[PDB]
Formats: sequence, C-alpha cells, structure tokens
Amino acid sequence: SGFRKMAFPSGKVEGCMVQVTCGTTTLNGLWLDDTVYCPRHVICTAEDMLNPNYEDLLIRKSNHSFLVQAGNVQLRVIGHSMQNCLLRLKVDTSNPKTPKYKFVRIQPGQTFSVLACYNGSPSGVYQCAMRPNHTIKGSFLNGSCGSVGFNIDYDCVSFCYMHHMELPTGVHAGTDLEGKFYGPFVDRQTAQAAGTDTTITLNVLAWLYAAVINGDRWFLNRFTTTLNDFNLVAMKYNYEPLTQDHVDILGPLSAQTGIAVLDMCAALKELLQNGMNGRTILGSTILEDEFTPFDVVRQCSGVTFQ
Amino acid sequence: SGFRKMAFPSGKVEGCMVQVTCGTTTLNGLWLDDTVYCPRHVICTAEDMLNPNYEDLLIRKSNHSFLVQAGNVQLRVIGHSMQNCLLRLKVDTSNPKTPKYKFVRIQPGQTFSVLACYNGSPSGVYQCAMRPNHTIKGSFLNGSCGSVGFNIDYDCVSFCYMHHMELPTGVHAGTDLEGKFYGPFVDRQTAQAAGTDTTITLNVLAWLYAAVINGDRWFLNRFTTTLNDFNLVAMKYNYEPLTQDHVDILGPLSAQTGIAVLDMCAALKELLQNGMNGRTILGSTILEDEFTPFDVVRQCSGVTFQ
Ligand SMILES: *[C@@](O)(C(=O)NCc1ccccc1)[C@H](C[C@@H]1CCNC1=O)NC(=O)[C@H](Cc1ccccc1)NC(=O)/C=C/c1ccccc1
Ligand SMILES: *[C@@](O)(C(=O)NCc1ccccc1)[C@H](C[C@@H]1CCNC1=O)NC(=O)[C@H](Cc1ccccc1)NC(=O)/C=C/c1ccccc1
Repeated sequence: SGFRKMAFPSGKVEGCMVQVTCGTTTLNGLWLDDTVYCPRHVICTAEDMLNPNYEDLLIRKSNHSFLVQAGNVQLRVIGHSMQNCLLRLKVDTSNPKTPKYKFVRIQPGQTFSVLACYNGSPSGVYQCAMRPNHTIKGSFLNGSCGSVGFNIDYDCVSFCYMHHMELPTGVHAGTDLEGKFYGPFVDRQTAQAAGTDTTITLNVLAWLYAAVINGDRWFLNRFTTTLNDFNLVAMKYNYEPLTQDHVDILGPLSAQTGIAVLDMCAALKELLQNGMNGRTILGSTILEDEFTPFDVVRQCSGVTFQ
Repeated sequence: SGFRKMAFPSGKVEGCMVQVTCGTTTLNGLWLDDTVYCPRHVICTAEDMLNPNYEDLLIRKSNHSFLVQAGNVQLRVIGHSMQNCLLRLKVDTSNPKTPKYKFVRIQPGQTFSVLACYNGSPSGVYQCAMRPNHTIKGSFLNGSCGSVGFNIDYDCVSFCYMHHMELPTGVHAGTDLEGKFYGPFVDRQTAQAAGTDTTITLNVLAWLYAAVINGDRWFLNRFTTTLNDFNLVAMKYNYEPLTQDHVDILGPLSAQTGIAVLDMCAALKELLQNGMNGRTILGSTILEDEFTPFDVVRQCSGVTFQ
C-alpha cells in the first residue's frame, strides 16, 4: 500500500555525469561511449546570451577550448560538433559505465526522473511531468544546466531531457538528447514565457484508478457521461479534453477495478463541480496530474483491494 | 527556483542490494563488505508469524539454509547470527561496490530516501519522513521487505532504515541497521496499530522559510508570539510543541531571510487559525511537514529572492 511520487533508481545515470568547462562557463555533461553531450551555451558568456550566433561562437573554438572532468580524471576532447542546441564532444576514452541506452523525445503529459547535478556531481533525484506547455516544474539552481531526465525500462535507460534554462515564472525548459527544445523556447535572452498550461486529464483519471486499487471508492457515483458532455465541463475547469485514445489507454486500469472509463469520468465531473468536501484521495486534498497510467500500473498492486 | 521532494541519488545503494531466500520466503538484503543484512523473518512461514520464536526457528538452520543472489551470482553463506530483528549473514565474497558507510538511528521528524526493491532489484526511489508515531508513509508491496532507507553526506552513505511490515492503516514500519524497530512494533502478528500522529512543526516552519527564500511573503504578518502562546495553538491543531532547541535550529534560515523565528511562528498561528484563503505556498494548498531545516538549506538557493 501507499502511493508516492517515485523516481527511477539513478545509478545508471550517475555513472554518466561529467563536468564541462569552456572559458569561465561550467556546466554538466552526459558521457556515453566516447561522446559527451552538453548544452551548446557552455560556449557563451552572459553578454553573448543577449544575441548569440552559435555558429560564429563555435568556429572560434578548438578541441582544447573544452575541458571535460569525469570525477577527478581529465578526459581529452578530440572532436566537436553542434547538433541543434547541444554540443557533441568526442573524447579519448569510452565510458566504461555506459549503460544500455537510447534517446527518446517524450510527449506532453509523460513523466520522467530528473537527476539534478552540479559540477558533474549528482545531488538529487525527483520525478517531473512534461507539462502541456512544454515546461517542467523542476528544482534547479545555477550550475544545473546539462542535468538529464530519463526513464528506465528493464536495464535500458531512455534519456529524454537535458536542462537549459529557467523561465520567469520559475519553471524549467530544455531539450531532448538530439538538442531540440521542448516547446517554442530558444537558447537566447528574450521575452519568452511559459504558455498557459492545462491539467493533464488522463493522469488525473489514472490516479483516481490508483485510489480505487488501493481501496478507496468514496468519490464514485451512479452516473455516466458522454465524452462530449465530459469535455464541456473539462474546458470550463482548464482540463485537457479527453479523447477516445485516452479512454483506450485507461482500459487495463478500468478492467482491474471494474469501473468503466466514462463512469470514472462522471466521478471526475462531480469532483470538479462540487469539490472534495474536505476529503482526501491517496492522501491529497487536490486532484493529482503527475502520474500517468503506466506509472500507476508500475507502482500499484495488480490486485485491487475490493 | 522550484521546490521538490527530492531523494538522494541511489547508485551507491543499488550496488549493495541482493536477494535472500530461506525456504519458500524471499526478500531483499543489504551487502556491505562480507556481510548481508536482512529481516530475521526471512526464516519464517506465514504460520510462524502468528507466534514465532526466532531463537528456536534459527537454531534449526544451517548456513546452506540461506541462498544469497547478487545479480546473477550466488554468494556462499559461511556464517550467520541474529542481531535484534535482523540477520547478519557472512558471505564468501566482500562487495566490491561497498561504499563508504555508516549505520545511524534517525530521529522522529528527520527525512531519508527509500530505495524500494524487489527480488534484489531496485525499482524506485523516494523521500520519506520518519513520523512522530515512528511510521513512514511509504509505497511498498509484497516482496519489498529488506529495502533500505539512507541519507548521503559527501560520499558516505548513512543507512538508517530496513523495511519489515505494513500496518493496518497502510503505513510502514521497520528497523535501523542494528535491527531495533523504530517505535513499539514487533515482528510478529498482533493487534499492533500506528499510534496517533502529529504534524512536524519544525518542518512546517522550515518550509515556510523555503517559501520566503524562493520569493514569497504573502503569509507573513505584523505580529509576534511567545513560544508558549504559540504552543497553546499548536496543541489545538495537533502540531508538535515547539521548543527552544527548535527555535535555535531555525537560526540559519531566520538569518538568511531576516524573519525572526517567533515572527514566523506568528505567521503559522495565523495560517492555522484562518487557513490559506485559496492561496498556495510553494505550489501547495496545505502546510507541508516532510522537509527538515537541513533539507531546505540543501535545496534552496543561499541567496534569498528579496
Ligand atoms: C545553467 O546552469 C547554465 O547554463 N549556467 C551557465 C550560463 C552560461 C552562459 C550564460 C549564463 C549562464 C542555468 C540554469 C538555471 C539558472 C537558474 N536556474 C536554472 O535552471 N541556465 C541559465 O542560467 C540560463 C542561461 C540561458 C539559457 C537560455 C537562454 C537565455 C539564458 N538562463 C536562465 O536560466 C535565466 C534565469 C532567470 C531566472 C530569474 C530571473 C532572470 C533570469
Ligand atoms: C515483506 O516483503 C516480507 O517479509 N515478505 C515475506 C514474508 C515472510 C513471512 C511471512 C509473511 C511474509 C512484507 C512487506 C509488506 C507486504 C505488503 N506491504 C509491505 O510493506 N512484509 C510482510 O508481509 C509482513 C510480515 C510480518 C512482519 C512483521 C509482523 C507480522 C508480519 N506483514 C505485513 O506486512 C502485513 C500486512 C498486512 C496489510 C494489510 C492487511 C493485512 C496484513
């Protein structure tokens, strides 16, 4: 029993973190095989960020313009290239701790674990959703750039995020491990701001299923809803519209609990209209949207407490 | 910016987890140097838990009654002894991944990271407070016994918890790495239940300091309070009484923000009496008590957003 915001175990990723310095700028990199990946802004000063031309800034560097430290060992850089908003530094040593891995671009609403790092040293691990607005509500300070987000499936690490910047509202923006930003953000000083965000409806429903698996039914009701009538309420409450593909994804949770999706929708509608009346669900007084349907199946028992 | 329930990076602990089987019972162990630690109930069946005599159950085992698997390798057991509610299995191989470590008994209100494990394989990591009632609100399923809690200071792992059981309310109980239970619980079937719990007042105040460091002051007020008048309100709201030693602990946070402790107490009093009026603090609609003063200093910037 219990339900916690759980991260994946971080050791396979810890063994990949290094420090990258160019000039007076230092941040973290990710060392897999004989490549180090890092935010391309390592080549900039604070003034350069006001209007950087990365191609022009980079051509002025050599391989020895970059210092890479892995623990206490210096790794020699023997090649460099830009890929979108990252650099790919070739190094003289292949990482012996390289796990099985791949690069994935995750989608809005999906969750991942962040290994916060400073100076190549890991400091903490936490779980994050990718918001509909393509931000994350992280916890990052100066020096955290190049910290990575990841999921683990079997013993394969799927890297999906590298940290680049904080926006004015205090939320965080970054790239996939091809260097393509999530969202419309750019690695230069602008008036950029997080777009309006939405609640991740699919996750809310998944978390209500978790609450039933773990033995609680208080918020269920005798009603049902159409998808469309449900969406009219959703729009009023700044929830994402639910689709049939979402309904299908909730199949396995629906089956485990015996509650049809649209009957769980009607329970959510009631919760939205009436509130929770001073009650909690899985310990929370609000509706939680940072657990996906897969997160619930991973964590919860496969036997409902009936 | 941001503030998240952050765990320590788990790799130093992952490299220590094994599987321990005795008879038909399988659970996890912790392998440091040439010892494996595990819950002594590995020697019991379900019927034995109704009234186990551990001394009598154990004398009937040999070394080869225990099978220890570390990844895919079998480790031979060459000695065994009971220590309180754990076994200490001696093995034929010293763990080459043994970190720098120590065993600590943590105190009520202090926080730690849990590495949930099944069959010797780590599955997730999350942060937990030790409740005043000597329980943790974890997330554990069958097979998680022997999962450990820990803190990391420099590169030293301080192990403080090993998991043994779930109580009827769904919260979790266990031991330190000497095998002494936290709280009044016993490793046998009884009518045992979690005592009434309390809110961890010191942590609430620490988290209000975090909110000021991160730039928010809405809940402050022009008033001050005596310690005693503050405690009269605390008792009415099921908060732990605040003491002078708590006040002292909050010194460094008080200084960083320029808010005296007792003036922060008066802001809490007002919050308790009046509520939060539909507002949030660090994203939360409730007062959070699972971050210690040290947790706040570790995570927050050392420069207040004034
Ligand atoms: C990274 O750690 C980092 O890159 N530091 C090095 C650096 C290089 C060149 C110029 C400036 C800095 C850092 C992480 C941030 C810092 C605070 N919280 C974190 O998440 N990233 C930055 O400092 C970036 C640099 C940048 C990237 C893309 C576009 C413009 C700038 N800037 C920001 O993150 C700005 C944050 C901010 C927050 C509040 C008020 C003003 C500015
Ligand atoms: C452990 O994984 C475990 O030890 N499993 C092996 C075992 C050996 C011998 C007898 C029984 C089981 C497990 C972890 C629990 C299971 C569910 N969530 C977890 O945290 N621990 C238990 O199963 C213990 C065994 C026990 C220890 C101390 C005193 C009595 C029994 N029991 C419980 O945890 C009971 C839980 C429970 C929950 C709801 C309703 C009834 C019982």
